[PDB]
Amino acid sequence: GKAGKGTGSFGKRNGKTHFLCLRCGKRSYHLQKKKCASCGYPSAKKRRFNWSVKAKRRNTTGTGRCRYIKTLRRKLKNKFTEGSTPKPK
Amino acid sequence: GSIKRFRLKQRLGKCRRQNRPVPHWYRLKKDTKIRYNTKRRHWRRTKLGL
Amino acid sequence: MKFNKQKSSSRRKMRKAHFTAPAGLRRKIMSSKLSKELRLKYKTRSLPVRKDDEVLICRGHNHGREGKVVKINRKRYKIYVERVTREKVNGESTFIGIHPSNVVLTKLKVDKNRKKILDRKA
Amino acid sequence: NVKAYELRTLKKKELLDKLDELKKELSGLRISKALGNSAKNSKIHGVRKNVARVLTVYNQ
RNA sequence: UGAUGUUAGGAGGGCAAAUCCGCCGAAUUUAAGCAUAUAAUUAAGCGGAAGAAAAGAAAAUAACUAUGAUUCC
RNA sequence: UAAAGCUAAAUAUAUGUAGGAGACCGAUAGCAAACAAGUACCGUGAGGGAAAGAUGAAAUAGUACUCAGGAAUGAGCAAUU
RNA sequence: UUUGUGUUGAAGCGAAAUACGUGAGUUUUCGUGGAACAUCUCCCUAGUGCAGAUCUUGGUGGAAGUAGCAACUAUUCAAAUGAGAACUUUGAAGACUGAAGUGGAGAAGGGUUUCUUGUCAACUGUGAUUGAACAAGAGUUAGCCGCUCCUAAGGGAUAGC
RNA sequence: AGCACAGUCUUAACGAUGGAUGUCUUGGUUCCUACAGCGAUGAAGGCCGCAGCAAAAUGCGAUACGCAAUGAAAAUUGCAGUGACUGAAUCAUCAGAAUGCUGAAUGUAAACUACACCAAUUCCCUGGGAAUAGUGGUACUCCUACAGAAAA
Ligand SMILES: [Mg+2]
Ligand SMILES: [Mg+2]
Ligand SMILES: [Mg+2]
Ligand SMILES: [Mg+2]
Ligand SMILES: [Mg+2]
Ligand SMILES: [Mg+2]
Ligand SMILES: [Mg+2]
Ligand SMILES: [Mg+2]
Ligand SMILES: [Mg+2]
Ligand SMILES: [Mg+2]
Ligand SMILES: [Mg+2]
Ligand SMILES: [Mg+2]
Ligand SMILES: [Mg+2]
Ligand SMILES: [Mg+2]
Ligand SMILES: [Mg+2]
Ligand SMILES: [Mg+2]
Ligand SMILES: [Mg+2]
Ligand SMILES: [Mg+2]
Ligand SMILES: [Mg+2]
Ligand SMILES: [Mg+2]
Ligand SMILES: [Mg+2]
Ligand SMILES: [Mg+2]
Ligand SMILES: [Mg+2]
Ligand SMILES: [Mg+2]
Ligand SMILES: [Mg+2]
Ligand SMILES: [Mg+2]
Ligand SMILES: [Mg+2]
Ligand SMILES: [Mg+2]
Ligand SMILES: [Mg+2]
Ligand SMILES: [Mg+2]
Ligand SMILES: [Mg+2]
Ligand SMILES: [Mg+2]
Ligand SMILES: [Mg+2]
Ligand SMILES: [Mg+2]
Ligand SMILES: [Mg+2]
Ligand SMILES: [Mg+2]
Ligand SMILES: [Mg+2]
Ligand SMILES: [Zn+2]
Repeated sequence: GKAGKGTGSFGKRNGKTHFLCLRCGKRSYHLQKKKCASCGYPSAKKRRFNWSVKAKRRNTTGTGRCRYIKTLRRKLKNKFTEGSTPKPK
Repeated sequence: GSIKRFRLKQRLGKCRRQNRPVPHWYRLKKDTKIRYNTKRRHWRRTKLGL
Repeated sequence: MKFNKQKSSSRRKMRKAHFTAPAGLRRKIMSSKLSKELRLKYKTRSLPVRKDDEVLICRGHNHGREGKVVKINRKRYKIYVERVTREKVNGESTFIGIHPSNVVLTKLKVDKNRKKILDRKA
Repeated sequence: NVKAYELRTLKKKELLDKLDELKKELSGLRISKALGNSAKNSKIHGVRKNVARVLTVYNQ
């Protein structure tokens, strides 16, 4: 008709399928299934597959801040006793 | 919309804040080269994607 | 290096180390040669140049002129002498930057810190 | 401007009193900056560092 | 003997994978066509560890004048 | 001499981190990325994914002054090198 | 490996030569350029020689000052501002929408486009002093309006299997 | 003061447009050597904040482009400021202290800064004196003790 399968029916196209996702922040949380299409939030695991090398490296260990792990290096060659302190003066 | 949630409105405020130009005195520094912010957004042209 | 394999002789690596040196290491790089008279009084051959020392210019367009160092700029790798000046196109006056390795120093300003250095350097 | 070594001999009560007066001074400076009186906008840095030092001594 | 207990003291859960352990499991392709065969005890899928893992002290070879736990070249 | 159990070395390492090196590439090449690069941007979504290096020894030399012009800009007997 | 050129100007590039060679090519002059360049004495080595592949990436033409800048009835006189007004503002005319309105108020979607002041490099497919463009500051006040509570078509879980 | 027809095509000299060529390189690539996991004592990842004037990247966490301590050791800057005649201005090291909301996420929920139950909680002097609706605990499975109750 007048809202045919091209320009006409694109005008009816409000509404949302996805929104922001808790646990990964992407606009990939199906609001009606209640499940993330990227990280799979409601379940305990992470949802990554071996047929996508490119995707697998956009969200790996070294792509973030590494808040706690980065302070844990170079202890292996200082090897101080916990609670110690350098000599005063 | 006029009806909003708390988090979404905070995100809108944050995205409005980041749409400002570089400070002028920062240009008078040495060791600096940044003339203008390469990430600038206009409301009618690029959608936030929310 | 020449005979120890645990340090590099690569142009890339140590040309990178020169231009990103931490500010503490830059003062050892900015060192000048001692005059003959100061080389008998002290056993040392060269020292890091400090503010209130006195110098003689040995290379460049301003060779032969003497004066006192008034400022040190560790980020540009240059020093400034008291009566070696310049005119900008405005007419405002500035200093000409001299590289410390183009200079021999003829008089020190000693204090507690340099004493303990000149003692060990003997 | 305070130094940590001059604080180690104080008691807890007066350490807290010093923290309180530092906080009052910082609040006054912020209030003054809120109005267009930028005469003393450079003093905030020192007061912030002093607060940090006092809290460090108290917590240790 | 099951159950109950916000009783005291403790453990498991998620991330990461180049090398390692266990399961599950194709077709493209080659045969100048194609069905067994090949691709391959492979790719994709699901679980479990370490600075290595797995294997390992004969219900083993030989047929000699006899050798002698496992691994690798 | 089966149907129970433990055990180091010689072996491997397209991951992470640190060090050294080559008859290797030289900005359409070499990793997608020599630069605020898995960034800008596109897709409802799973995903897709660039372009972009070089003044001079020194700008602690980045263009002062005059004339014309609303300005932009142009010219000079004027000016840094 | 041998033995050579360069701030008294290298490589590169433009125009050339009473020059050499059957030829691919060597060699030299003048100009620009401002820091590196050869080896033919003999050997080694390879991502080693382009006119085409509706080849790949980038740049540029004739067509050409050409096709075109036609829905929505319609404009005119005077004044202000300004470097500059057919399309900024004021007054006077002639007209339209005609309550099933380019009138009022909400939802989905957008996210500061809202307001006041300033202002024109680019944009506003003609002009532009206008603007939803650009810049600097502001603006959203609830016991009674809503969510929040109930249950629906339905979704996710527990025990067991 | 005077004299070349116009267009089209060809060749020189000087320019416009464009970014090849040569020179450069704090970047890639491959090989060799050494070492090796993190997490309920809350990880990897995500969000939100922090500077006198402060968008991105980098760094940090209500002590927030940095505190304390140790080694050097006068400057650091656009302006304003801050520093010695060496726990101070800056660089490095990094063992003490501190480390927002989340996330396996674990009181119940989640396009909510929504809603429970239990214990009121935290300081200062040396038993007093104060402050605060603020703090902590509560998932499931399993092991060793323990506790009482029940059947037999
Ligand atoms: Mg269709
Ligand atoms: Mg739907
Ligand atoms: Mg909405
Ligand atoms: Mg639109
Ligand atoms: Mg066949
Ligand atoms: Mg065939
Ligand atoms: Mg066939
Ligand atoms: Mg596999
Ligand atoms: Mg596991
Ligand atoms: Mg073993
Ligand atoms: Mg056995
Ligand atoms: Mg075993
Ligand atoms: Mg290399
Ligand atoms: Mg490239
Ligand atoms: Mg050559
Ligand atoms: Mg040169
Ligand atoms: Mg080729
Ligand atoms: Mg060609
Ligand atoms: Mg026409
Ligand atoms: Mg118009
Ligand atoms: Mg009508
Ligand atoms: Mg009418
Ligand atoms: Mg009608
Ligand atoms: Mg408006
Ligand atoms: Mg306006
Ligand atoms: Mg126009
Ligand atoms: Mg705007
Ligand atoms: Mg009501
Ligand atoms: Mg129901
Ligand atoms: Mg003619
Ligand atoms: Mg492990
Ligand atoms: Mg956070
Ligand atoms: Mg001390
Ligand atoms: Mg110190
Ligand atoms: Mg919870
Ligand atoms: Mg709800
Ligand atoms: Mg379970
Ligand atoms: Zn997600």
